Amino acid sequence: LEKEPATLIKAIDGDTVKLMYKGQPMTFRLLLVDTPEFNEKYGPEASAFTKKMVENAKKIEVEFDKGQRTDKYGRGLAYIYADGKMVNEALVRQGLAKVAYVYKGNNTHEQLLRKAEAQAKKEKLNIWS
Ligand SMILES: Cc1cn([C@H]2C[C@H](OP(=O)(O)O)[C@@H](COP(=O)(O)O)O2)c(=O)[nH]c1=O
Ligand SMILES: [Ca+2]
Repeated sequence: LEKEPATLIKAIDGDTVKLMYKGQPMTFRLLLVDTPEFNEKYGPEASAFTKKMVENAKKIEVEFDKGQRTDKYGRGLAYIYADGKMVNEALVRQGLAKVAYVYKGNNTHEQLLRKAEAQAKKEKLNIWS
């Protein structure tokens, strides 16, 4: 997998963000995770967490996996990095997202994220508390 440049347009919620990618505005849905909706327990904290990570970054990158790059709603499906740190993994490590939506051929970082989830759960962080 390869990291590509993007720039932040706007934070949206815990697991979606609007980025400019190859010059075009696109909503990105983070692969392999599920954050609570804003209206649910931990939803504001997830949204806040992702917002801070992407707004504070000097460099945002997008990494597509091997499979589908857009979902049925036209959202980009990617791993998102903020100054070299993966947002997807960070949310899971903090107990602000569950590993989820693991579909064959877009699951390169699955074991990495499951390892983060285990550690979040062992710590009883946030959704695991
Ligand atoms: C993460 C992800 C979501 N989706 C679709 C499946 C779910 O469809 P349904 O909307 O039909 O439930 C939805 C969940 O996204 P949200 O968690 O953003 O709601 O997005 C994918 O098709 N591939 C993916 O990799
Ligand atoms: Ca969600």
